[PDB]
Amino acid sequence: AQALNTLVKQLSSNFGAISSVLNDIISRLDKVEAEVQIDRLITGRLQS
Amino acid sequence: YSVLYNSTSFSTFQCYGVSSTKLNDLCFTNVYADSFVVRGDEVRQIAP
Amino acid sequence: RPFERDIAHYDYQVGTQFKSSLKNYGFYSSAGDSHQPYRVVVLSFELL
Amino acid sequence: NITYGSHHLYVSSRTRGVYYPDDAFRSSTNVLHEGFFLPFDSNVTWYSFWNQKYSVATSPFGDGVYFSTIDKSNVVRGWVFGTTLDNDTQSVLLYNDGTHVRVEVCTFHFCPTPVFSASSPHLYSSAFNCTLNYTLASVRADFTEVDGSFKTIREFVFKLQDGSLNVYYASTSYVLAIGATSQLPSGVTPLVPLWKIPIGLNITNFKTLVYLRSDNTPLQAAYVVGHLKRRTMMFKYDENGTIVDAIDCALDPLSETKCTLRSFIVEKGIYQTSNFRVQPQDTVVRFPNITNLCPFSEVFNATTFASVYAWNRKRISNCVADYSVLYNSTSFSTFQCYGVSSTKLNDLCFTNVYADSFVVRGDEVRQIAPGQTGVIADYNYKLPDDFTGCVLAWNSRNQDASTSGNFNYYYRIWRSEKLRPFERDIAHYDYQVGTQFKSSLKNYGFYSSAGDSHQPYRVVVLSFELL
Amino acid sequence: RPFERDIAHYDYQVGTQFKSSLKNYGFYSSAGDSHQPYRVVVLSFELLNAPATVCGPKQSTELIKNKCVNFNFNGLTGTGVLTDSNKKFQSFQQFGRDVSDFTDSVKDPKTLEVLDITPCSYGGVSVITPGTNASTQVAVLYQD
Ligand SMILES: *[C@@H]1O[C@H](CO)[C@@H](O[C@@H]2O[C@H](CO)[C@@H](O[C@@H]3O[C@H](CO)[C@@H](O)[C@H](O[C@H]4O[C@H](CO)[C@@H](O)[C@H](O)[C@@H]4O)[C@@H]3O)[C@H](O)[C@H]2NC(C)=O)[C@H](O)[C@H]1NC(C)=O
Ligand SMILES: C=CC1=C(C)/C(=C/c2[nH]c(/C=C3N=C(/C=C4\NC(=O)C(C)=C4C=C)C(C)=C\3CCC(=O)O)c(CCC(=O)O)c2C)NC1=O
Ligand SMILES: *[C@@H]1O[C@H](CO)[C@@H](O[C@@H]2O[C@H](CO)[C@@H](O)[C@H](O)[C@H]2NC(C)=O)[C@H](O)[C@H]1NC(C)=O
Ligand SMILES: *[C@@H]1O[C@H](CO)[C@@H](O[C@@H]2O[C@H](CO)[C@@H](O)[C@H](O)[C@H]2NC(C)=O)[C@H](O)[C@H]1NC(C)=O
Ligand SMILES: *[C@@H]1O[C@H](CO)[C@@H](O[C@@H]2O[C@H](CO)[C@@H](O)[C@H](O)[C@H]2NC(C)=O)[C@H](O)[C@H]1NC(C)=O
Ligand SMILES: *[C@@H]1O[C@H](CO)[C@@H](O)[C@H](O)[C@H]1NC(C)=O
Ligand SMILES: *[C@@H]1O[C@H](CO)[C@@H](O)[C@H](O)[C@H]1NC(C)=O
Ligand SMILES: *[C@@H]1O[C@H](CO)[C@@H](O)[C@H](O)[C@H]1NC(C)=O
Ligand SMILES: *[C@@H]1O[C@H](CO)[C@@H](O)[C@H](O)[C@H]1NC(C)=O
Ligand SMILES: *[C@@H]1O[C@H](CO)[C@@H](O)[C@H](O)[C@H]1NC(C)=O
Ligand SMILES: *[C@@H]1O[C@H](CO)[C@@H](O)[C@H](O)[C@H]1NC(C)=O
Ligand SMILES: *[C@@H]1O[C@H](CO)[C@@H](O)[C@H](O)[C@H]1NC(C)=O
Ligand SMILES: *[C@@H]1O[C@H](CO)[C@@H](O)[C@H](O)[C@H]1NC(C)=O
Repeated sequence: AQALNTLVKQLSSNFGAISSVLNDIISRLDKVEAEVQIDRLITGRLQS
Repeated sequence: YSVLYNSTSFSTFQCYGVSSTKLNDLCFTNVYADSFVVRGDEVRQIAP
Repeated sequence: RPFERDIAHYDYQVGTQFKSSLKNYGFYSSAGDSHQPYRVVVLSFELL
Repeated sequence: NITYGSHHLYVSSRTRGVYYPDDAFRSSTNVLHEGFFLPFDSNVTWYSFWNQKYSVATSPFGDGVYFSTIDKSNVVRGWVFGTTLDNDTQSVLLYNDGTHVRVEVCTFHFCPTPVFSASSPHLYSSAFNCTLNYTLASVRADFTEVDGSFKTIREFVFKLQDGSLNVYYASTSYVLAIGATSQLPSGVTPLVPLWKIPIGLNITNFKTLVYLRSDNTPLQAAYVVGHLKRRTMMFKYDENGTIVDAIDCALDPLSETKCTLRSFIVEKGIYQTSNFRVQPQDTVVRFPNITNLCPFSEVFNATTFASVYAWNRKRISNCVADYSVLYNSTSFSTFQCYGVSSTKLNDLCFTNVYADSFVVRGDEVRQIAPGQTGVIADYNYKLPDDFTGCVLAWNSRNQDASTSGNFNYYYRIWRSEKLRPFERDIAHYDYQVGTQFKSSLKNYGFYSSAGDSHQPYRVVVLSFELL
Repeated sequence: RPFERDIAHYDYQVGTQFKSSLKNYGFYSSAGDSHQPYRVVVLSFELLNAPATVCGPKQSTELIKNKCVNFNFNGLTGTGVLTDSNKKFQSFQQFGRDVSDFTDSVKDPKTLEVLDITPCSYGGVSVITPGTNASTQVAVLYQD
């Protein structure tokens, strides 16, 4: 249960991006600028 | 900002934290406007 | 500091003389674009 | 001048030419270093000056040289670096005058076989346009002849990086007889960084300067010249910070085993080794044999350009793209490339090339970029976000501007929707401004007496494909 | 090549004619800013373990030792505890490093003495608790 709860709670980490929310990154930036932040979030969540 | 196209010709339109192409789909909770006059070569200094 | 404004009038020491810390812009209509006056509008956004 | 013959040998470099690759004070560590080093047990040429034999020749510089002299009476005075060592090019003159070490980047008319006659220098007849003249160190070195055997070895490594000549130095006591076998000393003697001389020159050849007696006879000395190659080395750092041992990882399988690990001591066993033995030495360039140059004069020097709302697209094919041709005629105020680097354009071949040409205002050139907002980007010409190509612009007031004013260029001020990338709208229609109807196309007024933000600019956008 | 200078005078072939490789700037006072002359000064910096030659206009402060403080020695910032050092260190070099690239020693620019840099609270500290809903007292173990 603790491992599952930790995996859920790690979704609120920025991992060096401007936000932990994907929708904010998509809606605030164009494709080229948002690709970097989405790649950072993807790398962090894949590591988790 | 498309209203200003027929009157004002912007020599500098640089946005930080948001994309300028995404400005027509965003709603802001607070907006401030700072106005001044500098020299032509000092416009580059208005940046982080 | 960022977004700090200082409008106080005071003088400062240049060697042994005291000169005003405010200098004047000379905006002649027949000049280069680096000396032409530019009107700068800075917008600040919040997305809370 | 000096009619005496020469005498060159061919000895092994052994374990010489080790220098400090950086400036950090490290301690008790085995560090792998990659770069240009003298390989272990390589060919090195030995030039001898005893038995009255003058052995000075213009050795190539390559990617750096290793210089080591073995003498007793300070015979080797300095060096001359350059390309042709003539007066048509600039050369470096680094030497000792007996009281200082002087470097003179300078344009020399060198004497044939430049040499010192005792303390009197007889290097150059004249010098001019001479961009460097200062002294690096104040050391004393007389021209008196010392009898006996060879006493010390002075080793040098000359490298070029960022237009600067880096000199590494180490002096070791080494007793060698006059008639003994010519061989280098054993062990590791690290060369400390001495000087960084900002010569700002291209060096391909170098020549050694010695000094003769008053009767112009050579003294007893010897110098060795080796060439640095691209190698990987591991250095052992002492607890005091000095370098005490070295391994050339491309020498033998044992050195490769030591370099695969990070230790100078290997235990008994079988070890899988990474590849250090073989490196590429030649480059095989193979381009298609097309010889035509691309019609840059047809597009860049056209009498009239298209308007930005009706921009013209042209296909470029079966030609060589040489942008250096345009340097003498067109001065580009904007050369920005996306997806590729502009310095790499001369080494690339493109499967498809398009050219989009139009005229905008001076302050609207910034809108010709991916992710831009403005009248031109929204309604006239939009680039894709994943744009691969280069944007070329230059000020054109001698062609598209006049004293009375040029009014043949148009731009679209309004559309019902923003343009998609590489979409063109040339339809004529009006739009409602309040209650009146006005044309959606506005006219450019290009007067010859105006600022550069209102001067007409010709923009050429190139699109590339790499398939 | 980078930082390379070529001042030699020579001609090159343009078709069949030979023209000089040096072209002349025409700097008229009545011209646009794209043709106006511009003076360019390029500064090149180096940040090594060497004595400082050129530095900024920042005022110094008196030394504070045996305390956890922020420090700034020759532009090398950090945070730690400063103590007097018996380390003997090679001349024309400033700071001492570690195998983990941790700055443990630094030469003072004014007093010309080496000082240790010890990280603040480098020892292990363990807290023994009977537990919340049992007590609020704790016991602290300062390891080694
Ligand atoms: C590619 O071509 C298609 C087909 O021509 C084109 O679609 C058209 O798009 C426009 C712009 O979005 C549409 O017009 C809008 O339609 C509705 C009602 O008709 C409203 O949203 C809009 O009215 C507002 O704006 C008017 C001014 O533009 C104001 O006068 C009015 O008061 C409102 O504020 C607007 O009229 C149009 O209906 C379609 N047409 C069709 C046939 O679908 C599309 O835009 C083109 N795509 C490009 C160029 O990328
Ligand atoms: C021309 C290059 C040249 C270099 C790179 C050079 C470097 C150099 N020479 C030194 C000393 C010395 N080295 C030499 C002589 C030489 N050293 C040489 O590498 C050569 C080629 C000569 C002879 C021309 C002598 C005699 C001294 C002692 C000088 C003194 O008392 O300061 C020292 C040690 C200084 C010290 O211990 O205080 C250095 C760093 N000197 C030079 O003359
Ligand atoms: C611009 O500022 C500089 C730096 O303060 C001034 O140069 C000083 O001038 C005074 C006399 O006014 C001299 O005593 C100082 O030695 C100068 N200092 C330096 C560092 O040059 C300069 O005069 C100012 N120029 C003006 C006000 O026109
Ligand atoms: C530039 O465009 C703006 C925005 O459409 C025009 O401003 C409108 O002008 C009409 C006609 O006078 C008025 O009824 C509207 O109230 C105006 N709207 C706003 C938001 O100001 C403006 O007139 C245009 N300028 C020109 C064509 O020179
Ligand atoms: C600028 O350089 C180009 C390219 O070298 C020159 O164009 C050549 O001109 C010569 C005659 O001067 C012709 O024989 C060649 O065929 C041209 N070559 C190409 C590739 O166009 C051009 O003349 C130069 N312009 C000058 C010096 O004003
Ligand atoms: C370099 O020295 C080696 C030593 O064995 C010799 O065989 C080889 O021929 C030499 N190379 C040249 C170019 O003299
Ligand atoms: C340059 O060298 C040439 C020989 O290459 C010689 O004839 C000429 O006089 C020299 N010019 C000088 C020193 O100005
Ligand atoms: C010959 O050498 C002497 C001294 O060694 C020097 O002064 C002279 O210039 C040289 N000759 C020529 C023609 O350069
Ligand atoms: C080089 O020397 C020649 C002849 O003295 C002179 O005309 C020219 O201006 C010089 N060039 C430089 C860059 O000093
Ligand atoms: C370099 O400077 C020295 C000392 O001023 C001078 O004697 C010498 O002629 C100069 N060398 C040149 C200009 O080649
Ligand atoms: C390090 O330097 C000290 C001081 O000169 C010397 O006593 C010691 O022997 C040196 N250590 C080694 C391993 O060379
Ligand atoms: C531009 O190139 C054309 C090519 O036909 C040529 O006729 C013309 O002289 C060039 N220069 C100008 C200033 O138009
Ligand atoms: C200034 O620096 C010197 C060394 O250059 C040093 O001896 C001295 O203590 C420093 N401070 C003062 C106040 O003179």
